[PDB]
Parts: sequence; structure tokens; C-alpha cells
Amino acid sequence: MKAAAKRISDGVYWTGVLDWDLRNYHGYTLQGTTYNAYLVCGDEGVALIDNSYPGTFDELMARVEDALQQVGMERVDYIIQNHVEKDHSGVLVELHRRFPEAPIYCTEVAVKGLLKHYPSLREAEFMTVKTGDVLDLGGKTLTFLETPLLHWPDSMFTLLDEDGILFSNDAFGQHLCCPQRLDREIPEYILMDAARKFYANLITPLSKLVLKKFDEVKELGLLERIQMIAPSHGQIWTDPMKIIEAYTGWATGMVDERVTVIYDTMHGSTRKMAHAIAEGAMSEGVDVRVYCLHEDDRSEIVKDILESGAIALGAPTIYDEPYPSVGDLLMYLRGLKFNRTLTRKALVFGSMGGNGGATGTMKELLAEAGFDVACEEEVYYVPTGDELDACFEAGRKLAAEIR
Amino acid sequence: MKAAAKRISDGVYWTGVLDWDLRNYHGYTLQGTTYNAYLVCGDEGVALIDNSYPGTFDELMARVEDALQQVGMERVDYIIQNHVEKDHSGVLVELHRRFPEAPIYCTEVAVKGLLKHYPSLREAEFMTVKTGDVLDLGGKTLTFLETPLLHWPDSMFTLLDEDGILFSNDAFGQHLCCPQRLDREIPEYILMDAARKFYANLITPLSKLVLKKFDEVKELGLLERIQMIAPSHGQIWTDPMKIIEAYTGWATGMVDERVTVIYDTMHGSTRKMAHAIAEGAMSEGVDVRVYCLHEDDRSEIVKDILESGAIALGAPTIYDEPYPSVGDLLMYLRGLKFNRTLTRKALVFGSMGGNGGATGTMKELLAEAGFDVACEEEVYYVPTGDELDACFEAGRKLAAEIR
Ligand SMILES: Cc1cc2nc3c(=O)[nH]c(=O)nc-3n(C[C@H](O)[C@H](O)[C@H](O)COP(=O)(O)O)c2cc1C
Ligand SMILES: Cc1cc2nc3c(=O)[nH]c(=O)nc-3n(C[C@H](O)[C@H](O)[C@H](O)COP(=O)(O)O)c2cc1C
Ligand SMILES: [Fe+3]
Ligand SMILES: [Fe+3]
Ligand SMILES: [Fe+3]
Ligand SMILES: [Fe+3]
Repeated sequence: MKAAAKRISDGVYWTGVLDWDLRNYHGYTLQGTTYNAYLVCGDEGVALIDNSYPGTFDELMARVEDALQQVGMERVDYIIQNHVEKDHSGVLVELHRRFPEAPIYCTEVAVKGLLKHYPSLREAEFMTVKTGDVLDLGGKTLTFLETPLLHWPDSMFTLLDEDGILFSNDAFGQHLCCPQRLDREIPEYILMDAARKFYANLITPLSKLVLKKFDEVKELGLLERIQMIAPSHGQIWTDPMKIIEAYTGWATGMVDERVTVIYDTMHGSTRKMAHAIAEGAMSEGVDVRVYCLHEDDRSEIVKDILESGAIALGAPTIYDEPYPSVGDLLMYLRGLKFNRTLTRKALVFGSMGGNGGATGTMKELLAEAGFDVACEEEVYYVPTGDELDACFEAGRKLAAEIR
Repeated sequence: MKAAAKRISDGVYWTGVLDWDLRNYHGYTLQGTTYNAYLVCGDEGVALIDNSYPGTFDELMARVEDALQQVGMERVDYIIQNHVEKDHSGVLVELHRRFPEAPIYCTEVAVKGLLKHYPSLREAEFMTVKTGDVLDLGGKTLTFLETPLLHWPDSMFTLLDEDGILFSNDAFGQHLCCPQRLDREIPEYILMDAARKFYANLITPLSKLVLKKFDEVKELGLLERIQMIAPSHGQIWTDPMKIIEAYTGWATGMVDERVTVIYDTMHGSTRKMAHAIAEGAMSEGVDVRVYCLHEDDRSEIVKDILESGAIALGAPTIYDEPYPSVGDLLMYLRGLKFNRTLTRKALVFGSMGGNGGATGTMKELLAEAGFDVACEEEVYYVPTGDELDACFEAGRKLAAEIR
């Protein structure tokens, strides 16, 4: 099969795979992604940093063969596993069948992970590594740095001292499938928005660890030496500081003035309420997004919550409880824990036909999710003009509060 | 406009609307529904029991005009509203305008709900009814029976006793849109399964109030006459004891031997677990259903739950929580309160890669939802052969418990 490797420095090649067709990656929507694997070529040997999703071996392999072609090398000598997740380890056993001599390099925890996933790796040689440990390839040294919970217990970064490339696994990744491999080669909106989404859905609960890990990279004195950041998804950062600055901002809760309005509805009244709240917030010169849970994915919603100082979540009440779709978002938000960056303000609202109770349940679940809920707007059936005025007011107050 | 009315008894005609297009009625999936209005004509006056969704007046009005020409009467003399909900009250403004003399007949609570929906009816003549009240039509008499929380606070039945016909509104309804009007005129599998899904999604939490309502009609000496049930959705029950006996089974929790397996997954490990649980259930000769939350609607899932003695719920853990899709089903289950029919047995399972926590949360939330849930199957990453043997055993044991 014909697929070319892409040279990113002297002796360092991208040799991953392009997944044009992926549209839904475990409850995360996208327009394709890539699985980035990299081949590092020293004097004495070559290392393969990560691999790809199962079934994609032929493509990965064509690319490494092409890169072994150009450097005049014979084989992969070392297989590095930054991370155990399926999309980066999925062809590890094909790799081990193709290069029988090559040890697998990973953290002590990852070896349990890897043996659980693919038991046929029972008599593979595993070299355990921890922070500080080095792999010398000849004029090229690989330094390992353990990153537990960023984003899994098993994970680590590999650093290549001479080229200043940080191989970061999921960290700094973005889900985008372009023919261009570098950050500077595509629209920056598209780049930064995919990066933002990745952060909102995957890094948000890790935010404090993100910050501390920045310090520990600084304390070891490794930030000066970082000239390129090569994650396992999406674009390679030829401007590492662009994304580090963005991650720092997201982790410390920066945000411009913005209210995210989220709702569901059966008969429209809560929709009417949602609209008036949006108008109110709009009156204060604040940015305003409106989401409907019947239509909109939670990964797209959460991407805006990240850049929002406040939200308004509304739903009608059915048999004492909120409309169930709201239960999906709130469970997700209880995992993501936005309070770890910023305790965002929240308005809770809805229409109801009797005793109600949707606003009560949403309050509790918003609190446990780390939102500060002040006031609610509860309407009996279709809101009158004056009731829609009160939603306008609530919308405006919420916005003024975060100005 | 040409739309003909249907004689269902002497002086009694269906005059509803056929909604072929509806596919989604507030999170309830269907292949069309109907809005049944009934024209009831005595020797002195004519009553119109209920109406239809907003914007569908010309269709309803066409049918009521056919029924009028057919039966030889001039216009509608009384407007009857059993339910305030807009699929049955959506053209009441256009009926009050078309018949500016015809009083609106509803309960006390309905009036507040109907004025809030349509502020225009402020200067309309309301004729407030309660249980035992009669509207004499000249030879035919209507008897009004209140049914609060059955389905709504403002709900009521209208009866015809010298004729034994129950106008039950949402009760005994089914979301079907068929050219045929009667229960007997369409396959009973289709009929009953419709009626099943309608009970499961709409009547379940009302179960105990359905048995007491049967006790009350029997105490007032009215049900041992029953010839026909005429609901506001779907087929007219010419065999009313079939749906009344089914409703009795559903409210007391009768069920055949059946387990329902429900799960979500990201990488397929929880899926391998669900399939093994199902195999185990199957080894006991019990009926089995298997739903994935990524694909399947909550109204379909719940329909099978109604006919199941036991369920299994599985999900991988994601940031210390179960897969978010679970939160939607659990919040919906929490409102349906299946424990008012039968405390069903439950099995909680799922794969994880660290500390877990999903199955602890599901065990907790399912018990809140009225299920009796002992035992979780928790697997680290990909389940081994023995771990799937263990899942098989869990499903078998769940299955044997309900035999
Ligand atoms: C399935 C069904 C059950 C309901 N149960 C309740 C309830 O328990 N308590 C309540 O206050 N309203 C209940 N409602 C009434 C609605 O909450 C009310 O009509 C509300 O205004 C709907 O707002 P929406 O237009 O945004 O859908 C129920 C409505 C339906 C459709
Ligand atoms: C987004 C992400 C976050 C995760 N967070 C946790 C965690 O909180 N705790 C844990 O035990 N596992 C966590 N997991 C690991 C999954 O539970 C594990 O990979 C599991 O095998 C998935 O099961 P499945 O194959 O059925 O999707 C996480 C996985 C992903 C991809
Ligand atoms: Fe990952
Ligand atoms: Fe990844
Ligand atoms: Fe209704
Ligand atoms: Fe209805």
C-alpha cells in the first residue's frame, strides 16, 4: 500500500493514520480525526512513538516503511507506548509480530493496561520507565516524564532533547483530519476551536493537575527546550506557546463575557422562556449562545460552557422531574467539574402544569456539578407578557453579574 | 375541504384528525398518531367531546360538519374538554369563535389551565363540572367523572350509560395513525404493543391511581355495562375488556419471564459484558431484550421494562461517573416509578480502567428509581474469558430469580 511519511525534523517522521470518516468518537462529535504516531531515527536505532486504531496497521506500516526508506534504516528497534487507550495501542500486537526484537517502553501501570487489552503480549519484552529515564538512540535521546491522570493513570510524555519535540499523547490534541500536518497550515479558528473542544471534554477535570504539571515541567527546566508539541490527535504545534497559553487560560477559568442558554421543551413554553432569557442577556452587550438538548450534542454544549461565565438550564416538568434529556448533560457535567477552573453562575428555569419540581432537581444537580445557582424562573404553562418580561430581567441580571 | 366523519354508534361519530407525519411526541417515538374528537348528538342538543393540535381546525371542522349533515343537526351546542393539553385543546379558540353560543364543559381545575393557555377565552362561558354531573342532550345523557392525576390534574372522563360508551381521553390510548378506526380492524400485535408503550411511558407512575379508579367506577355501578372505550388517541376499543384486563395486569405487575439488558459502551468492553449477561439469561429459557443507549429510544426501552421482571444496566466509567447517557434513562425511570407495580430485580455492570465508580452510582440511582439492586459485575478494561464466564453466571442467576 502507498502512503507517505511526513518529515517534521531531522530523523523525526510523522507516521500516523488519517481517519476521514469518524463522526462520533464515544459521545464526542467530530469531522474525522487522526491517530498520530511518530518515528524517531538516531544513529544506532529507531523508536516508534505510539501507533493507531485497530485495523489501521497497513496504513501505519506503509508510512513507517516510507520513513525507514528515507533515513536508510532497516527496522523499528523500540516501541514506545505513551498511553494504553485503543486508538493509540490498537496495532501494538501487529507491530510486535512485525518487529519481534523490539522492546515495548511504557510506565509500570501501562503494562497491566496493555496485558489486559492484548493478552497475546504475554512474552513481549517490556521496559518499565519513570520520570527522568532516558532512551539513547545515538545522537538522539528520549526522556520520559510520567503524567498520571493526564489523561489516564497509565500515561506519560516523551521528550526528545535535540529536536525539542514534546510527544504529549492526548494532551494538546485536537480532533481534526486535514491533509496538512502542522498548526500554521490550517485556519486558526478551526485549529483553536477544535483544541478548545478537546479541552472542554477531556481536560476540564484535570485542570489543577494541568497547572501543577506546568510547574514541574518548569522546575525540571524543560519548557525552555520545547520547540515543538506533537500530540496523538490532530495538528503538530510549531508554536508550542500558543497552546500552552490557551491551556493555562482554560485551566484558570479566564473567559470573555458570555452566557450559554441550554433547554429542552415538549410544548414550547420553556423555549419561549429561553428566548426571553437570551434577549435579556443580549441587552447587556454580552455574548449569548442558545442550545436545545433535543438537537444539540453535549460535547458542543460543553465547549461553550468552558468559555462562559454563566449558564441558564431550562426544562419542563414531567411526573415531578425534569425532562429526562437534562439528566444526560448534568451527569456529564458532574464528571467534568467546571468548578475546578471557575464556579460559573447558573439560572434554572422551566414551565410546569401542577406541583412542578424540575427547577428543584436541576438546582441540586447543578450544585453537585459545581455551579452556583441563584434564582429560578418557574412558569405555570404558557408564560404571559409579564412573565416573559421576568425572564428577560433574569437573563439581564445573570449577564450583568458576569460583566 | 373534504374529510368525512365516522359513525361509531347511533348519534356518535369520530371527528378527529389523522396525524400521519408525527414521529416524535415529546421524547415518545411513533409512526403517526390521531387526535380523536367525538360528536355526540341527542334529540335536543349536540356535544363535541375534545378537539385537536393547533392549526388542524379545517380538518376537524370538516368532519364535524359531515357528522352534522349526516345526523341532521344545525351546529355544536356544547364544547367538552376532558384534558387541557394542547393536542386536545389546540383548536378550542376556533371552536368558541365558530360556535359563540356553545358553553365549554370542563372541571374546576381545567378552567385555570385553559385560561392560561388561551387568554382569549376570558370572555367565554364556562360550565364547571364535577363527578356525578350530567349533561342532558334529549334521550342521550353524558355523565362526567373526574380523574385527577390520571393523566393530568385537570383530567376527566365523559360517559354514555344507556349506550355504555366511555370517553376516556388519554386513558387506554395508543399512538397509531390508521385509516381504520376500531381496534378490531387492525393486527392485535400492533394494537397491543402500541397500548403497551403508551401505558409504560404515560400511565406507569399513575398505576395505583388506576386501580382505585377502577374500584370507584365499580362502587358507583357504571362499568358492568361497558360496550366501548373511546380514547383521544388511536383505535376505538370495541372489545373494552381486553384493554381493561391488560391495564389491570400492567398496574399490578403481572409479566411473563423476561430480562431486559441495557448498556452503553465506548470501546466495546461493556458490550461484551452485556452480551454475556444476555447469554446467561437465555440459558434459563427466559425471554431477553438487549438495548444500547447510543441507538435506542427511552420510550422503547421502558415499554420492555414494563413487561420485564428483571433488568441489567451497564456502562463504562468516565471521570468517576457512568457514561452520561445513563443519566437520561435513570432520570426518566425516576419519574415513571415502576415500583408502584413491581419492585423489579436489577443487575449493574460495566468495564473501567482505574478506580471505577459507575456501577456504585447506578446501583444507588436504580434503587432510587424503585428497583431492587444487589450485585455488580465490574471488570478492569477488556474482560478475560473467566470474567465473561462470571458475567454469564450473573445473567443466569438474575434470570433464575424471576422464574
Ligand atoms: C408527560 C406529562 C407529564 C407531566 N407531569 C407534570 C407534573 O408531574 N407536574 C407538573 O407541574 N407538570 C407536569 N406536566 C405538565 C407540563 O410540565 C406543562 O405542560 C409544561 O408547561 C410544559 O412546558 P413546555 O411547553 O416547555 O414543554 C406534565 C406534562 C406531560 C406531557
Ligand atoms: C474519557 C475517558 C475518561 C475515563 N475516566 C475514567 C475514570 O474516571 N475512572 C475509571 O475507572 N475509568 C475511566 N475511564 C476508562 C474506562 O472506564 C475504560 O477504558 C473502560 O474499559 C471502557 O469500557 P467500554 O469498553 O465498554 O467503553 C475513562 C475513559 C475515557 C476514554
Ligand atoms: Fe486517551
Ligand atoms: Fe487519544
Ligand atoms: Fe395528555
Ligand atoms: Fe393526548
